Amino acid sequence: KSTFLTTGQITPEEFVQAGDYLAHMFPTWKWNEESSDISYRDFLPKNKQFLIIRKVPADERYYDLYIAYSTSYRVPKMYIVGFNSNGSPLSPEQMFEDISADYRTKTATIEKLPFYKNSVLSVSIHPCKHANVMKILLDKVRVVRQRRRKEIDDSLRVDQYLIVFLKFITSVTPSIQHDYTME
Repeated sequence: KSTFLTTGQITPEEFVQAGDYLAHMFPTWKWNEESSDISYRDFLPKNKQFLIIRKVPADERYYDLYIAYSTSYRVPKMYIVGFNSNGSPLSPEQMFEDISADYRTKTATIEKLPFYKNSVLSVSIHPCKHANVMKILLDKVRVVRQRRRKEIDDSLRVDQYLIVFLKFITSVTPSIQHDYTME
């Protein structure tokens, strides 16, 4: 029915599914709570607009990572907000230091969190080629399970989509200390 292993793309309903699972397997990740500061999208539940993780350490530095849903590319899109140890907001050229050079120059931009009425500067990873990446990563995971089994139902389910997405993001943000381990 779903073509997500074929397209690397998710629907809004599937985004919510993968988010719930991510929030379950890793409770450091939480859905947004309802707030008047939030610019709501009609195509998502009010309490399931975007995913938040708080103060992930770097190097000191700390990051709030946000996972929103890109409607144009039907993929998740990430936003990072950095802070110094004293809690002072980091600067765009500081935040660029914590992003892989090659991937930084090609995908990263500075913009406010689009889901907040109140302006909060962040670094935006453009999701232009996320679908192609996920398409490859999901099938690669499948091969690993295929080899592990050999000692078809090895393909992942869609609510596991975001964990694969985060494993991808972690590689692009190495200094940010978060990792996602399964099996």
